[PDB]
Order: sequence, then C-alpha cells, then structure tokens
Amino acid sequence: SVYITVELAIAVLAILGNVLVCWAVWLNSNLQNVTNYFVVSLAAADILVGVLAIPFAITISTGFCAACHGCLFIACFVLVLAQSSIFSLLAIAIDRYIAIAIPLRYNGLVTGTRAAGIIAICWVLSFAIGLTPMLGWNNCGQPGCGEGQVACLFEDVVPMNYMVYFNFFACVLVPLLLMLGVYLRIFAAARRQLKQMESQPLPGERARSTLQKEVHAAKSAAIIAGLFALCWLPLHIINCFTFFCPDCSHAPLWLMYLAIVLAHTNSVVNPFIYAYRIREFRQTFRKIIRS
Ligand SMILES: Cn1c(=O)c2c(ncn2C)n(C)c1=O
Repeated sequence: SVYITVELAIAVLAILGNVLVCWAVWLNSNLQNVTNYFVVSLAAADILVGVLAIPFAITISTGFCAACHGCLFIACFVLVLAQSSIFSLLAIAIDRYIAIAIPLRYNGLVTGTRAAGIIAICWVLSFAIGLTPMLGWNNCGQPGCGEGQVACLFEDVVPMNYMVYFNFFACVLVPLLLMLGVYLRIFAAARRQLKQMESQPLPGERARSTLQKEVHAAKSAAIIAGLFALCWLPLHIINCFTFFCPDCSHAPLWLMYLAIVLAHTNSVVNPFIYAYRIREFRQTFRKIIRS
C-alpha cells in the first residue's frame, strides 16, 4: 500500500496547488492577462489529474471488470489531460514569442477572446485524440469477468501502435519539437533586441526592463515545458523499447509505476514553479494563505 499512499499524496498536492493558482488569478487582477488564460487551462487539466486521473490510475493498476466504453474511458482519460497540457504549453510558447517578436501586434492578435476560443478548441481536440482508442482503435477481447465485461488492463485494452505512432510521435514528440523550435527563435531574437538596444543613442531603460521581463516570462514558460518532457519522455521511452523491440526485456512493474508516478508528478511542479519564478505569484499566494 506504498504506491497507493504516494499516489494519494500527489493527488492532494496536485489539487491544492493548481486550485491555489486558479484562486490567485481570480483574486488578483494583475494576473488576469491573456497569457494566464492558458495557465488556467493547465491548472484545470492538472487538477483533474489528482481528481480523476490518479484515482483511475490506481484502479486500473490492479485491473477490474467493465464494458469496453467504460474501461477505455478510465484508461484513456489520462491521455486527454496529457494532450490538453500539450496545447496549453504550445500556446504559451507561441504567446511568449508573439510578445517579443511583434510587441505591437501582440495586443492586436493575442486577445482575451481568442484565448478562450483556442482553449476550447484545444480541449475538443484533446478529447478527439485522447479518446481515439474509443473510436474503434482498441484491443477489447483480443486473443474471468464474464460476457459483456472485459478485463480492464491498460496494456491489454489499449493498442501499442496507437500510443507509439499516433500518440507519442505525432501528438507528443512533434509538438515538443515545435515548442523547442519556438523557444529557439524566442531567445535568439530576444538577444538581438538587446544588441540593437546596445547600439542606441539613448538609455531607454523602459524598453530594456520590459524586454528583460518578457524574457523572464518566456524563460519561466520554457522551464514549465521542459519539466513536461522530462516527466513524460521516460514513460514513453519505456513503451518505445517494448514496442519497437519485442526482444528487449519488457519493462518490470516496479519500474513501470515509477514512470507513471513521474508523469502524475508533473501536475504538481507548476504551482511551485510560479511561486518561485514569478515574484507576483508568490506574493499572491502568501496573502491568500495568511487570510
Ligand atoms: C501512460 N501510461 C502507461 O503507459 C501505462 C500505465 N499503466 C501501464 N502502462 C504501460 N499508465 C497508468 C499510464 O498512464
């Protein structure tokens, strides 16, 4: 009951943390910028983790008996939260790029309305993708619980060709490669901005301070994304060995859970990364707790 204990420990933090973030934003209007609209999507997504995803993960670990629709939803619900985080992290990257790249058109393009729109779309696409195995791409009953109910086991009910080709490479590796490519242009151009301002006949510390603060935000965003890939790659890398290399000793269970726990931990690092990186956030939380 140790794995269970740790999974519950995370669920608590994942909730308290991200919920604290959403509350801090709804309280302090200085954090209600268009940018943080996506951060809210990240929070809500990472909240349902300690709310449903973890509970489901703890249940499916031992396996149970249920229909295909019910057994798939429970097993593929984590793919939805993990996929939504992809769109949110990708949007934030693009956003932090638009600001530094074209500061003027930033307010003209990056609107509070389009934000809510994109988010909605992202979630829809998250359910479409995350629950693709429920569209027919599954191994329900492929060569106990009785007729009608199927032994709900993640590896047995969920195809490997999906989580590898479709899910991992396309819906994870590609995005992360796009995001990484974005931050490449972000910091590459950001340092050029400082070089042009390094050869200016005027102080203009307003533009420098602002530029440095926009870079501080883009950097903080880069750290949030990095921890995502750092906490999900291991779990996918394991599935790459199992699939592509049937000979390669199938990953043990003790190692399997560690990769799974590492993914559920990702939802917790965010609340703490804001309180540290952003001096505006930490002062917001500090107040809520006291009062
Ligand atoms: C992504 N993933 C897995 O790849 C997995 C798993 N249990 C077993 N495997 C293989 N769980 C709960 C999971 O979330």
